[PDB]
Amino acid sequence: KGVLMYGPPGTGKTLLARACAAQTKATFLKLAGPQLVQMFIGDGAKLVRDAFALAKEKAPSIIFIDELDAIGTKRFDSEKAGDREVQRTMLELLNQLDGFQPNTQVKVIAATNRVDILDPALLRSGRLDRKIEFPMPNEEARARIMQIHSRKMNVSPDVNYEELARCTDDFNGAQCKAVCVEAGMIALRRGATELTHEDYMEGILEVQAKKKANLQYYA
Amino acid sequence: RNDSYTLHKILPNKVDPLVSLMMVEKVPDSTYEMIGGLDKQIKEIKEVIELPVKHPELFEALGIAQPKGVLLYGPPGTGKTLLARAVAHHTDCTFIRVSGSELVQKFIGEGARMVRELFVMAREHAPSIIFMDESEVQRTMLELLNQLDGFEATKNIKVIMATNRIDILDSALLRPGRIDRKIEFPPPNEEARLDILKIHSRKMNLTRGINLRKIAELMPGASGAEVKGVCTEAGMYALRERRVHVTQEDFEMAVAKVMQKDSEK
Amino acid sequence: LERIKDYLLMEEEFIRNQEQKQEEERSKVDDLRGTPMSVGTLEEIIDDNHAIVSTSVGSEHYVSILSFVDKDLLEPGCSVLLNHKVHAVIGVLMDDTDPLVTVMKVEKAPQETYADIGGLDNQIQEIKESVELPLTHPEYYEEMGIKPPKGVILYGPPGTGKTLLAKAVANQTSATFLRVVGSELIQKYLGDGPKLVRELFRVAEEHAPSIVFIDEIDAIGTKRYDSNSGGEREIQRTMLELLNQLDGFDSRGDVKVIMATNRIETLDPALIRPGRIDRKIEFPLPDEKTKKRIFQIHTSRMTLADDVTLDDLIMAKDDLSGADIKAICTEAGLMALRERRMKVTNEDFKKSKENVLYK
Amino acid sequence: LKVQQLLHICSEAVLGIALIAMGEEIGAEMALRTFGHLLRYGEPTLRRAVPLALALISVSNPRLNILDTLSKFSHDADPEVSYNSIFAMGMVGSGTNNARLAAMLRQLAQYHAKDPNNLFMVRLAQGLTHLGKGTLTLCPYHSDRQLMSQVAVAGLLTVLVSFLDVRNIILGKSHYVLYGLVAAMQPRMLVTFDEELRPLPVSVRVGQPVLLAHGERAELATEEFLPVTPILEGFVILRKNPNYDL
Amino acid sequence: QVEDDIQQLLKKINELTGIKESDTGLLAADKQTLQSEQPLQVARCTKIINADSEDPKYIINVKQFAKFVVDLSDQVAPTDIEEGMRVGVDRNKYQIHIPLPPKIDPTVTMMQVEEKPDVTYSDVGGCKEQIEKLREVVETPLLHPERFVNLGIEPPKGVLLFGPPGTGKTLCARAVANRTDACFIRVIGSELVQKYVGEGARMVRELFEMARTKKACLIFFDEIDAIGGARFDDGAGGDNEVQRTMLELINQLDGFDPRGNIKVLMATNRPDTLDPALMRPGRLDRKIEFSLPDLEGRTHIFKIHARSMSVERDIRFELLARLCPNSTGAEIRSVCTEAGMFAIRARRKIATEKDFLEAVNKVIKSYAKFSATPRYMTYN
Ligand SMILES: Nc1ncnc2c1ncn2[C@@H]1O[C@H](COP(=O)(O)OP(=O)(O)O)[C@@H](O)[C@H]1O
Ligand SMILES: Nc1ncnc2c1ncn2[C@@H]1O[C@H](COP(=O)(O)OP(=O)(O)O)[C@@H](O)[C@H]1O
Ligand SMILES: Nc1ncnc2c1ncn2[C@@H]1O[C@H](COP(=O)(O)OP(=O)(O)O)[C@@H](O)[C@H]1O
Ligand SMILES: Nc1ncnc2c1ncn2[C@@H]1O[C@H](COP(=O)(O)OP(=O)(O)O)[C@@H](O)[C@H]1O
Repeated sequence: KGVLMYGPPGTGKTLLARACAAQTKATFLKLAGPQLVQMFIGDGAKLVRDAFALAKEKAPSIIFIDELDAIGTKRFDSEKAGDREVQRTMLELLNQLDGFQPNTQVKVIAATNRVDILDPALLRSGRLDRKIEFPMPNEEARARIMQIHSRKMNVSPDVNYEELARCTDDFNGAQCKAVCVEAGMIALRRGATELTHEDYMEGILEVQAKKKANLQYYA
Repeated sequence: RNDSYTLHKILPNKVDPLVSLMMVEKVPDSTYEMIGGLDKQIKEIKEVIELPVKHPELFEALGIAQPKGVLLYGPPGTGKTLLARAVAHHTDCTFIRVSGSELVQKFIGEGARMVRELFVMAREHAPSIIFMDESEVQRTMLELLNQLDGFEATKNIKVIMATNRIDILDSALLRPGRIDRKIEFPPPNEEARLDILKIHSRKMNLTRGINLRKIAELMPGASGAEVKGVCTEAGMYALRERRVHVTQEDFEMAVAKVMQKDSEK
Repeated sequence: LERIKDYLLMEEEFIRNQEQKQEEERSKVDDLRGTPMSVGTLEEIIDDNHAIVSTSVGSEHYVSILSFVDKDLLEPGCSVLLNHKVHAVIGVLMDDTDPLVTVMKVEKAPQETYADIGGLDNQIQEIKESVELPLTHPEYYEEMGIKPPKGVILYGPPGTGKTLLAKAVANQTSATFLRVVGSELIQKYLGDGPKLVRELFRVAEEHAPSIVFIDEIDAIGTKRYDSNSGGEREIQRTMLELLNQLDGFDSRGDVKVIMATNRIETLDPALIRPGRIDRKIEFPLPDEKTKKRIFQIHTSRMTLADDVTLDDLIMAKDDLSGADIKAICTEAGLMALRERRMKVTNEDFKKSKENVLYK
Repeated sequence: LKVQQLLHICSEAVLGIALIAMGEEIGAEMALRTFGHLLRYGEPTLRRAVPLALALISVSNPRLNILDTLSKFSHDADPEVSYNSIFAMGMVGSGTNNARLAAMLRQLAQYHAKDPNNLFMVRLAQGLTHLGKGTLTLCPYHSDRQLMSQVAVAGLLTVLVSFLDVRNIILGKSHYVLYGLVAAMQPRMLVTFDEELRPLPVSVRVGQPVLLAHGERAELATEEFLPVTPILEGFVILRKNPNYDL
Repeated sequence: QVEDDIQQLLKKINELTGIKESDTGLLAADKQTLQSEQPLQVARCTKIINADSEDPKYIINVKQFAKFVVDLSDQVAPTDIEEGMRVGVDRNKYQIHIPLPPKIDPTVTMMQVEEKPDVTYSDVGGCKEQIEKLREVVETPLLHPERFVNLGIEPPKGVLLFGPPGTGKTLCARAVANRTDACFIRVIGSELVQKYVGEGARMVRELFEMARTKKACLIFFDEIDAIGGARFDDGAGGDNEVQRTMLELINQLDGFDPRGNIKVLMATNRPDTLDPALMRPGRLDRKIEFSLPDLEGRTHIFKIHARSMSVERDIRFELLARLCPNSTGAEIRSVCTEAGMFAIRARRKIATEKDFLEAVNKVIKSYAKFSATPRYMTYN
């Protein structure tokens, strides 16, 4: 019964949705966790039901839920005040995924940059069956990503990805991209034709964002 | 005019909002002659309020910035609100009770966003005494103290802020000049009680052969309210005994029954 | 002589001015409308002299203005004259006397005077010059390519004379005086520290050049009132709000800023930094001379026994400020009024000193 | 006499306030504020003329507001408005671009061709845009002479009836009446001259652009150095402190 | 007075004059158009639930009333009427009369700048590097949009500014919105968190809603720390409301469905309390820092600041700049104006070296206890 994506916030999960969206000929159901968050004491549950019904009348359907945390968060037990909506909506949602009356007509895919705050009645195993890590990638994969974003732009013959890949220090996917991005704007400076190795090093040089210097006294 | 939507005529009365707020507060309308054991205060009060108003020319004629703010501190239930009400009553000044009720804000103030509006109404019915019962209250009076500290105009308005244990109130509310006359309430002894005792027992139908003193003697640690409870029970006791009158015995029981409660929670 | 020709010229101007078919046209303009019309609120707008309105009953009609008065005179989300037919915009309106400008807008005189604050000076010239000056004689800065002292801060113990200054200036000032307390800057409703600041600042910007004054800016931190929410992740924003409003973007204009805090150790540096608050002024606690002016000033306006010597009192307390001295002055008053005595005596001040100070 | 009069004469002629842009000064207090509102008046005689009338205003109090609105109303009820909205922006822009007419030069810079006549008018306009290398200023009184010039004043309503008469009838029977304004047309000008006084080195405080030699460009400068009679904005001739004399 | 005399009588002429033809000529701009458009119409706005086919009949919920499945105007095709479209509804007849556009509330439009803050790159001395990249995030892509295609890439679609309090970040916003051209949305996080639950989400949308219909617009967020930076979590659920608001901003700011030509400028003093989801690139790429001027910088700051006033031309701001190790460019300003007081405090036109020296020692030093530039350096 549906999956749950988690891991760094830059590895790459929204693409996976994007991937399914383009692939899964089924009626894609993308929804934000914040939206379900409403004012009128009865919008979150209603909307979920509304969304949980609309899907049940167009089988098949993959409902994507970005950041469950939006609507995903444990339920404390205080006195003085405390989130009722975000809770109930979860509850409502909970009562939808599983609970009275089952359904295998709808696929529910939720990513969260943080698989902790989520209450412990969303994971279980019935709600979302498969807990799925998105580990910040290695290098070759990095070498693999850079390439993807290096594809379009006009490069030349002198850009040892692996080097770049190696230089990369714990870079969630996008930061390669960012390097890739920056290196380009960098490369546009001297308006040179196609980028080069140096340009990328400088993307790294910046896509890192490690402040100034003056520490030129080391060694 | 209904469809013409022009004035057909002007009906009478409007109902007032400040009056409505006061009604909703319902703070006993107390006249002096009913509080024995609270003169020195009263005198002080008169000095800090009655005299200041009756003839502001007295303190103006002396060359002294008249006062605006007062403090009452002591046990809870000895007769503080009365001194604020009785004067205010005897003062013919609108006496306001601004606490923190959302009901009151919806009536008087259309929510606004602060407590400065409450002053607008007090102005309007000025001379008007502003009272306040027992952290949030402190600030509520603080803002008010600054509005009547050469910075507000008009005049003839005294916030009585009368709480307990002056050690509770903040410092900023004690900068020697800022609570004009600080008067303190004393616990109620045999006399004060005796007096208070005679005032409350006067309400009900009290038979002869009734020594009240003997009663306050048994009493030890009561206030302006406690005694009221005793009397009531005395009646309450007699009411259950199917007897209109109320001998001394009754009161002597209530003492315990109240001192039961006095010893209870 | 030409003065007469000048005067009558001024007079003839008055006549033509007062000297302001049409009656029908005016009635046409009356007839056009409806008696009676209908209030309703602005929403969107369009060059078609019509947009959608907003109503309590919430009919939202598309409607024209009856056009002599203007659409640009108004903003979206504003109550407008509507017929009862189509709710046709019949004209603009005047944002009735709100309950913000009032409270925040001290009209009557502030009392006191710049020759009532015994024992001050450099503190005085600093404030005045930085604020009162550029307001009255602002003609120098226009040549030294300087501007005015942005905001100013007053601090020190409790009774140094910070509120006097805010009171002194207002006494001989000429600009709208907005008296907003930070303590009031703390309400019991989420996202309400940023409305108050905007309304006070928005009200200040409207009334044109004015003095925004914030006494006890510290109370915005050094305090956590029960009825509140968020606890302190809310006050912070409210600070942030103040910090941003009292600061950047747009172009504040002539909103001068006066903050009255006792402890400057509990102010966010963002508020203290210059730009936001430049001149930082201290209020020392008299000594032996200032007090003399303070004592002489407070006992000089009353039947103070010419026998006693303000000195005894001055050299009395240890570090008594400009308040305590005033309390003693007043104490005698009540003493005076107590034993019924036009003029006070020694003990009267003594009892006062021991009645106020000590206690 | 312009508003008070016309205002009562119009409501009791579409070229009426066109002249008004004219004696300007008022082009800023009202012309710049109410000018556009005039222009907005649905009567094309206004929508024709105001864009023209803005010109001296535009070099005497031009604005950026309507400057964009002309773009909006370009095709609104009319393509001649567009034909103006291109041309007019050239006009007001051709001697009063950027600074006060920043929103003006932009458009025309984004005006090229949807039409060979637009292109014609744009070439006109962008010519006008860069007329005088894009730096010119229309002011009845060149520099800071402190005296009204009836020479150019005559050069204007001349241009009003010329482009106003042929405008009310057909496109343009001609196009040789373009330059009638030149009788006063001045650059963006600070004329900064020396103590002998035929062109020679001499300088001022900073402009934008530098210390201005004899007749070097800027507009409305209040500088360090002194003129001779009544130091002012604009044309100022330069003598220097005997100790520091230069 | 003679000139003044001529002044009065001249004015009196028109005054006398104006009254004349006034008598003579004694509504239609509008009273026509009013009465013209009086026989016109009103139309209650409507919110379309959706249309249906094999024919039209559009299905709709108005507002204060309810749903009516009702016909549509003849003048509007069966297409130019997509769902979720506030349309106008022949009041009585109750039939689509005309279409319209979308709501944005009166909180998103109230912050669209209208005017523009005079702050050219002349006042932005000591930042040849800061503005240099900024211009890339904001300037170049919005104006010259050729190159980035000639080579096919993408620009830092959003950019981050941080630094202690007083580096000039708000000028760069003001600087940009000045020589920019695009639509500069000034939205402060102070704006973002309000009262009732799930209310900020509407703001970001509107923001991104209004950002959208207008290609090439600068959204700027100063004090983002207010909106939401950290994602705590515990048995209190405190900074929760704001967090989502951030997630909302997060989500719509770079997560599923592109965003568009909404470039992004964030200003902080504490770039340390900020959610990785903000920071990451895509959402926040170019990361720019605003140093506390060194040597050559402050000289530009001094010269820039004092360049606009009557100062002594002998005295060299360089010396002063030297005595200013790590003071932001703001304080340096209290000096330049500070001398103003001193210079005015005597009676003088021009200030001296000491006038500045004192100011330096008067501002800097004296106002050192405060500074807060050393506590905000480590982003506390
Ligand atoms: N394996 C990958 N290959 C290419 N791009 C990736 C990969 N993983 C992540 N990304 C980048 O990350 C971005 C999406 O980030 P995402 O992980 O969806 O954020 P979040 O996880 O917070 O939703 C995309 O622009 C994509 O370029
Ligand atoms: N001195 C007094 N004499 C008689 N009754 C008193 C006295 N003080 C208090 N009371 C009784 O207390 C009641 C009001 O209590 P109050 O004093 O207002 O509460 P608090 O102790 O909080 O001020 C009155 O009904 C009154 O009967
Ligand atoms: N030297 C003084 N001269 C005049 N008034 C004084 C002096 N010292 C104290 N006061 C009076 O005492 C009050 C103290 O207020 P303020 O100086 O604002 O203290 P705080 O800042 O702690 O509130 C003022 O209202 C002022 O009238
Ligand atoms: N390098 C500089 N050049 C010009 N002005 C500066 C410079 N650094 C700081 N300033 C001035 O100091 C102020 C700092 O503003 P800003 O850094 O936006 O405040 P905050 O840190 O609260 O956002 C600006 O108003 C600006 O005029």
